[PDB]
Amino acid sequence: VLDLGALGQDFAADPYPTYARLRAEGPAHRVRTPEGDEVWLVVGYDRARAVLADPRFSKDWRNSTTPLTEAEAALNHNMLESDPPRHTRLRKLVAREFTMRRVELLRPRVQEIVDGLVDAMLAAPDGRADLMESLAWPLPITVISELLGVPEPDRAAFRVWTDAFVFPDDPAQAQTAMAEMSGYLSRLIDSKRGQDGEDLLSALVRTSDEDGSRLTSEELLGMAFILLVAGHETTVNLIANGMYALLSHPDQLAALRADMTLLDGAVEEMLRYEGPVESATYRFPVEPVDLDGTVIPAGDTVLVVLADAHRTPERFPDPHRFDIRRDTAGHLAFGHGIHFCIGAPLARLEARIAVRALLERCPDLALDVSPGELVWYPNPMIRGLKALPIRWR
Ligand code: HEM
Ligand SMILES: CC[C@H]1OC(=O)[C@H](C)[C@@H](O[C@H]2O[C@@H](C)C[C@@H](N(C)C)[C@@H]2O)[C@@H](C)C[C@H](C)C(=O)/C=C/[C@H]1C
Repeated sequence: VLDLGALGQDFAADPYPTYARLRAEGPAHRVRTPEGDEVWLVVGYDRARAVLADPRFSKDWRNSTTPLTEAEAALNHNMLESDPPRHTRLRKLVAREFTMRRVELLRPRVQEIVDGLVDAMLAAPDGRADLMESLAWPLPITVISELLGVPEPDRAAFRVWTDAFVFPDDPAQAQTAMAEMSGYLSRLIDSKRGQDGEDLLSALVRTSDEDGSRLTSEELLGMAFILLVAGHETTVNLIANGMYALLSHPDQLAALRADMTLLDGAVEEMLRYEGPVESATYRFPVEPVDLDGTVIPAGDTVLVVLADAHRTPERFPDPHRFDIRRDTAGHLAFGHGIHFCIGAPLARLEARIAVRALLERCPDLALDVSPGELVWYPNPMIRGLKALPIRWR
């Protein structure tokens, strides 16, 4: 059992050599997370993509031998932690809200949010700012809160709970945040009842109240929860990891500046090169699964290392090169299979507008620290920075 916690911040800042060393030995490996959990790692692009869509690897915790606390189980009835037919039923309820054509209707508002955030950032007299606090945090939480009807005075506490899910000071802090967020979301759901709101949460409340078999009260809470959480840390870190990739590769930043039509491909390579999802969410084999002689027993926890899949040289030649013109087709930053990210059009819209605004409105935009001075969070599932100091003229 490889102890990942004994590797320190070096593994948090640069986990790729560790994953690559494992991939040379095999596709499946028993590890111990820095937090102390014994899980399986699936490495290698071909194996990673296959396991993500393999129905033998369930996402329902009824198939897991890991126990859930009361706070964890209260938020567990969501589409990401379900199999068919429950997953099919839950995703159908909101699939129309997140299509490309429906998300495109949010472009004027997303552009307005980015414009105002860049306005306040450019007001700095020294021309310096933390891109995390100035743009990477507020943009996604503002977009998803307006969509789901989360009032502004409640959004600050929502980020604190999210922070406790990724980098808790102690395991009890993560449990308290889950219990507090569940209590808040239930109160928020109750506040929509009978108010004739037209936000997404108001519509879900009416759907659940009209037919509890189509959306139970537990699944109503789980739906609000997963829609608000699954896209927060990921979108925040895509903007930050992507801008870090651009600013730490000046040749690519200048190429994008000279030809802004490469914007969409650059964002795709940001997902490929430094995607926010280091490893996919929990998967449990319903039966023993043989992966090239390595048998993963039923009920064990399996983490698909998307970060290693994106550095497999047979799939992405010269994998450690950040190339905004690279053929990025087939990356797993949004997953693969029935659980493929429902928010991918919205995430791409937010990232594309944010990156374009920073390049067009920050003359001589630059990383205000050395790459070695940046600090990465030690979470096996999320790849994200503590801060992104930047400067401009
Ligand atoms: C940078 C942006 C994003 C990235 C990299 C990302 C990544 C992912 C990945 C990898 C999965 C599948 C996880 C697995 O199979 O274990 C997923 C699923 C999901 N994502 Fe995202 N996501 C992003 C943005 C968003 C946003 C903004 C929302 C909210 C509207 C969202 C909502 C969801 C939901 C609800 C699922 C579960 C889908 C299902 O199980 O069918 N995501 N995402
Ligand atoms: C796009 C998927 C995001 O993943 C999540 O939202 C996962 C499911 C959630 O994972 C875990 O959160 C813990 C607080 C409890 C845990 N469970 C085992 C009791 C649950 O599965 C995130 C909230 C946690 C990670 C750190 C995260 O923020 C990642 C977000 C996306 C990858």
